[PDB]
Amino acid sequence: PPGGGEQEPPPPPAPQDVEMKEEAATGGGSTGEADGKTAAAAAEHSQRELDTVTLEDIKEHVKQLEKAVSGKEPRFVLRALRMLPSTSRRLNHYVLYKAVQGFFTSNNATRDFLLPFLEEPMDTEADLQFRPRTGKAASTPLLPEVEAYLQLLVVIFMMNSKRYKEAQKISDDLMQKISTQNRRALDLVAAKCYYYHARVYEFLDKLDVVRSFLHARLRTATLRHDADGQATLLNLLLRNYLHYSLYDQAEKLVSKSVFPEQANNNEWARYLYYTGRIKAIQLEYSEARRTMTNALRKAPQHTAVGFKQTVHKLLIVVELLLGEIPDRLQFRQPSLKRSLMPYFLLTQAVRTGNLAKFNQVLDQFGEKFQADGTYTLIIRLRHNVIKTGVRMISLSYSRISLADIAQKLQLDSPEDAEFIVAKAIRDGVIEASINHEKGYVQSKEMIDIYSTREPQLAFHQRISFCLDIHNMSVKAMRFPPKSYNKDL
Amino acid sequence: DLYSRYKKLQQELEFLEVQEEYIKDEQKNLKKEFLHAQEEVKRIQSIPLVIGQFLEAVDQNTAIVGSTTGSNYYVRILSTIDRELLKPNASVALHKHSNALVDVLPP
Amino acid sequence: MSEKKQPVDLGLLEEDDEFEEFPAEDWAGLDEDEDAHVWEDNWDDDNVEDDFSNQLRAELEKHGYKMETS
Amino acid sequence: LEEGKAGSGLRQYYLSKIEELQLIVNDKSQNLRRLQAQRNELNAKVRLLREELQLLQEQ
Amino acid sequence: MITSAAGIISLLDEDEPQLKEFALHKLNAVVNDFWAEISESVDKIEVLYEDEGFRSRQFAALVASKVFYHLGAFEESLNYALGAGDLFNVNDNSEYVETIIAKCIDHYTKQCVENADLPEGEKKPIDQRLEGIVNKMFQRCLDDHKYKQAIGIALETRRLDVFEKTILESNDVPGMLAYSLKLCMSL
Repeated sequence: PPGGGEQEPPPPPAPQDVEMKEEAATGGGSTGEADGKTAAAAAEHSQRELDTVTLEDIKEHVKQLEKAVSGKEPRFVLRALRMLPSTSRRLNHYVLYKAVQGFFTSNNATRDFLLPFLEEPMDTEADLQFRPRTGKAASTPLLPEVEAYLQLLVVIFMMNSKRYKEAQKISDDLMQKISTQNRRALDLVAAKCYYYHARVYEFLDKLDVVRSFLHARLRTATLRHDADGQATLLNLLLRNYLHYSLYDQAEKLVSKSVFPEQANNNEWARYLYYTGRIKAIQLEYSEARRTMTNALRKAPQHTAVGFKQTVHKLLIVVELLLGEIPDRLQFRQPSLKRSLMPYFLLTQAVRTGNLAKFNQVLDQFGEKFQADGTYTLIIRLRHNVIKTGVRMISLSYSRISLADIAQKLQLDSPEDAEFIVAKAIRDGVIEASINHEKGYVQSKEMIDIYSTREPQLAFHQRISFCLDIHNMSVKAMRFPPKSYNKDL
Repeated sequence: DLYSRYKKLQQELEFLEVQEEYIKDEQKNLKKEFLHAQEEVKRIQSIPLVIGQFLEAVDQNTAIVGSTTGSNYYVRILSTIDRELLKPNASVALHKHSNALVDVLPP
Repeated sequence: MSEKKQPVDLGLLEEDDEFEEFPAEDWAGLDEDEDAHVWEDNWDDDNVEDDFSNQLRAELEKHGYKMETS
Repeated sequence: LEEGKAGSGLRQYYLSKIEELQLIVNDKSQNLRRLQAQRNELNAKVRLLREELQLLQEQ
Repeated sequence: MITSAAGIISLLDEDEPQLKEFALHKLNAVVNDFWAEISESVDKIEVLYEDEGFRSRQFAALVASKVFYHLGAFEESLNYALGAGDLFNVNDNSEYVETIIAKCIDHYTKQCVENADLPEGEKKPIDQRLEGIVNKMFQRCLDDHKYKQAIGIALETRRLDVFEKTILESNDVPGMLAYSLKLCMSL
């Protein structure tokens, strides 16, 4: 009784100041920032709100707060209500209601007052004037707080929060398309909503509702968008298409439209991993290699570690198809290390390529990579072994023996040697000379680079493409200084 | 008002439009003028000149110079030359007529 | 979003809950020889090492016997 | 009704996006004219060095 | 209902149109779901539209006109929404109908400026159903006129008798002529 009883009212009185100061700082900062001209100043709170969201993703917020700390839940915004002029007595009220809970105690509870959150959104959310931005700035931050701990029958409470979200703003909207900074906020805000109860969705249900409406809301923007939030709404569609769609006459190349200015400094990376994951099933060797390795190298801001094990793991999964498999070399973090701790014996078992042993080795300790689903690219790997090994033979000498290298490829016949080597010949990835003088098969095996071999035409295209990248980077150092000198 | 704001506003679209090629004309012409006056103040700096000696710098970008004849001269120095050449005991070289410094000489 | 990092990290906590500090200490048996040694070299050394961990690891002791026999 | 509120309303929303386009033409005109004031003041400054050139002719 | 059905493609590629017609009917439910699954059968829809063999040119031209603005230009959708002939269509607050009368009105007054500077000679043909669906939603605004956009669009449409019916029922007639010339000297 004295241990936690003496340290009980101590620890708590500490996130109160930073959360109230935070909601007054970004609330009064957002309203007090874009209040006069919201249409002139745009997206200044874009990075602010998302950095507060990623700042509160690692909240250790509620650990003990089920027991008599729940006074923060019935309290809310309460700024300048019931009359748009004459808010001075409400400036008194701001200190008053915060001071009422600070005299002795408060009658508090957790799960009772959830459903009448629409009492103020019926008449006045904040002021009767800035109702959209104050409505979303009021409701949308506090809904992941109470609808955190998605488990333990808060899924139904999440459904209540869903129908409240749609019911006040995103059933259609209050004015269809706000066409301001909170329209541009409401894109990724409504998206973030749909990601947040997308766990509720895939938890028991599947694709069959708001996702089907999200094409209509995806095109209700009119098209005149920059389509950043439209792309974020596309990302939940494509992640919904990851687990089971497999049809390619719509999303593959059909969904592929204008390719708008879709940046976010995250959405290139995760959008590109998503389209590389779905473009990874046809075994893309040129494109998804470089650009999916690029999407690995993007998003450095928060972590380069915890998520890029997936684009990394899939990346090396499709890299060992080509015969040349680079391991984890330049990045040191013990998350990808434990990620490849099962994968290491088999990815080193790629290059030597011993059939009967490594066939037993894969399924032998195969637990999670073969429990990862349907054995597809490993079942292509199982006969890609001799193709990458014979590609190492292509990196070795020319003539093919009937005992030495045929026995070495575990493949002992005159027919299958030239036959499957010829299956490497019909690829075109190699250079070989099919000749029979006595029956032995030659190859010129010329891996001579273009150094003194048509160089002008060769790095011709390198000059044009590289100068276009460097010179559009010159555009990228022209225009943001215009975005510097614009205000002054 | 409300539907008149459209076609009323279109004239502001056109009037802000006309500043585009105008600022193109200014930005292309005044840099040509900048290399005009730049080359013209460059060709003032000619190599036949008199060499003096530096004595003191009494404030920034204006100093005094001991001539070869011993008489001390008060010259506002030229702006392109930085503060390294404000060395007090230096081999300074002004013009023979302009009497502004192009370069100092290594001893 | 970076909130889809959360179920992937729940998968990571299941991976760390597979073996609890059995691979950190046992693989730290190799890391204590491998810590602060540049791991780009440990991929080449791990490459030819794991290549010859099966057979003919040292093998330079055998080449003197390969002289008269080959 | 539902046209001046909806069809001419979204036509007015498109006009607001046109005001965003004139916010782009606006701030390009702003920063390009600040660059123009910079070159005007710098070339004006070496022109004032030509005003100093008579005091260069003062020996 | 369906998402990835391609049996509707094969039925759309099929003759004896009494099976084509309700297939197109059930296509018009799933079009906002998937316009891109229709993108491969766009060619067959166009073929059964261009001939007069199939009886309903607006069941074809409505499908093509509602898949083109999802796919590409609003002109090519607009040529089949306007080229759909007689269309029995009520006013709706749905996005599709308001966008096609939106680009219809915009390109209509585009044509009206294109021929406003050409009073005589080489006069371009304007189809009469364009005038009907412009003046239908326009007169639909002019139930009460909404006291503003009658003279506004009536100046935007560059047409001669469009504004005499506005001033027939008009309140505060010097307010309408002073408001009128106020707009006219500002353009």
